[PDB]
Amino acid sequence: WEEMRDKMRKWREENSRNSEQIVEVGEELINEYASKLGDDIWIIYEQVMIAALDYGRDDLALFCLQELRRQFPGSHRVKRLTGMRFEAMERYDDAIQLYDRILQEDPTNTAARKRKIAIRKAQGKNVEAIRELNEYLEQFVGDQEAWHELAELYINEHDYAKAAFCLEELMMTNPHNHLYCQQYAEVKYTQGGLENLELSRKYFAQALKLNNRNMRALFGLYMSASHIASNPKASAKTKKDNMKYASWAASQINRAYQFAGRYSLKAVEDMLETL
Amino acid sequence: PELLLDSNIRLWVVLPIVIITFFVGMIRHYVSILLQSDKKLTQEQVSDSQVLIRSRVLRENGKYIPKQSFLTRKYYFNNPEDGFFKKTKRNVTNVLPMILIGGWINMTFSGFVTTKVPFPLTLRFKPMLQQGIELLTLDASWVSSASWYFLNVFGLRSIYSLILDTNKAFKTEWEALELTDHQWALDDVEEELMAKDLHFEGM
Amino acid sequence: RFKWAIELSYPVGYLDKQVP
Amino acid sequence: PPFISEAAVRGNAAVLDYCRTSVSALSGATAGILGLTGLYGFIFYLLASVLLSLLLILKAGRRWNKYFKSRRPLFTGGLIGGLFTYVLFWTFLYGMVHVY
Amino acid sequence: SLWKGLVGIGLFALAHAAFSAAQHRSYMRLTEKEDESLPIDIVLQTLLAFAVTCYGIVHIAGEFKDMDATSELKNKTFDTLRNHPSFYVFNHRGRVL
Repeated sequence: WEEMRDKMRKWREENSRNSEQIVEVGEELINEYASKLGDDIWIIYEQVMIAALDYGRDDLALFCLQELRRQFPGSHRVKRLTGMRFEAMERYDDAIQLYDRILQEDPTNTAARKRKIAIRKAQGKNVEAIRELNEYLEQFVGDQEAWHELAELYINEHDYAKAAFCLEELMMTNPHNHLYCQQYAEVKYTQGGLENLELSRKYFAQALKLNNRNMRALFGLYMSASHIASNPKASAKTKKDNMKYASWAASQINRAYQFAGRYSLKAVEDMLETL
Repeated sequence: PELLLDSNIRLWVVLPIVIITFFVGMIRHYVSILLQSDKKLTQEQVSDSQVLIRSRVLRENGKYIPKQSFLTRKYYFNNPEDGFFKKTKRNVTNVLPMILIGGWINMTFSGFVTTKVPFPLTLRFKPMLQQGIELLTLDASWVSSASWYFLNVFGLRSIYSLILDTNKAFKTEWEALELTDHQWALDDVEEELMAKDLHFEGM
Repeated sequence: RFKWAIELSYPVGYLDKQVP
Repeated sequence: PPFISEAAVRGNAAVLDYCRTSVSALSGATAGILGLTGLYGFIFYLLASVLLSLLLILKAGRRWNKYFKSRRPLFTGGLIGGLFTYVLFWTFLYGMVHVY
Repeated sequence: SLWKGLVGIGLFALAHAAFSAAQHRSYMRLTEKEDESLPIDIVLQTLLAFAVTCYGIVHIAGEFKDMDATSELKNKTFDTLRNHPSFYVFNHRGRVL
């Protein structure tokens, strides 16, 4: 039965916001089992509150927040949760006073800045959020979540060149996960330029050697190579090696979809052959 | 094993001191937890440490990225007067509550013998293992209590685990980063990959 | 002939100078 | 391998020490039970330690190098910290069974 | 969790051996023989207790793990990676409901 606890913990660990199941299991486990659980419920309240905000209810929010208040009176985290409550109901300046206060009584506190920025972004404004986030990063380096958010924001502003610099800062450290290299390759391939596609195939490869079961990296390599084999600016040797790259990748994709098939094979073979 | 000893000794002087030392080695841990402090020193130092660590990791594994980028940051760090390192300028507690208690004991449980150690010892160490006795004829395996206490101490170390300047630093980073090779180190992955086959059998 | 070809088009430690 | 988690490492080291510092005590109590004195007791420690290593090898099927890079920790391991404990349990049981 | 019972059985049997041997020792010091060794039975009992207990404690001691990072990345996707919980915002469709 305790499985519910471990599933909640899982969703806490690998952030998996869906805020439909969470609130259910929370309200189930917010009951008498609380006294059974023992000194562990508080995190479950901090986790159910946010998912509830995500579901629209807002009724369970104050119950969880007031439990938190009564246990931890002079806290800071519950203050952040009150700021969240405010900004959901669209009291922005109040929340700003709050965050500036608990930064004023604690300058080396990050969460207040990272909520001020969420507010600045929820208004619609981006360009000032970016410089605020950089002025933050100008002090609190080693904030990987921030680097990834910055990369996403530069992407949605259609500046694909500095997002790559952030991804460099972010896959230099923790260089054992495919996702970062893959997203770097997608950035570059989108950026255009042969000098970049030569990197796109490289990193779509390295991101495959690691996992060796990813699929997006595979199609990425296939498309990068196939497009190299038509750009009339490279010596023959380039094109002849990219042809074999693409053909081998095609064979491997054939293997994969064959495993899958136990009608798709038709369409994928068409895609293969048409070039 | 030639002697016959009172069982009351076992009861009332042996187990007490295989217990006391255990609970004191626990309390020492819990109190050390309750004691340690933690500063809020400054934004400046934390930022400086963070960037120094960025430099460290750069020097360590800055060889999975384009060369020009590595060189660009290396320039932003080393470039004369632009480089970041060229613009910014600025036991006892353990031992003592163990040595103070042996004394209490040897002042309290003094005038008798406690137990035997099954390996023969050297004779010169006798006068300090017994400490009450006036035989000067026994072998030294027959000990007093204090020795049992200290033995317990050393024997229960390993069984709690089972149940539980700025500018110079900057300049040294700069100097150790001057001499550095990119060594891109990704320039055969393509072949290596498409060398035997693709490997996945968990679908 | 690739039918669907698309073309879409200060951070501390970022310069563009092709430094050697 | 090239890329190491460095957390599973300490976990494995811990699940070694949790076997070693226990078996040490156990062998000590055993020796104090079937009372044997001086040299032979020490021999028993070595023998027990050796047997322990073997079991680990049989729990780490096929020497698998994904757990450890080298089998040295299985043989050497934490072997001095095991000594004092063996001594203590030896002494305890001797003083608790044969004297009294 | 049968291995726990196995270990407790080893311990109980070992204690029984210790009791038997203490009382035998008393017999010895009482009949003033002090010449003979221990009966075999006690020895076998204690030794088997020891071996069994080790074989069980190895199992219940825990479980090994790989030291290759990407082993635990095989099952993972952008959806986990992308969320960035410290940058959440709620002015979206869900607030309708």
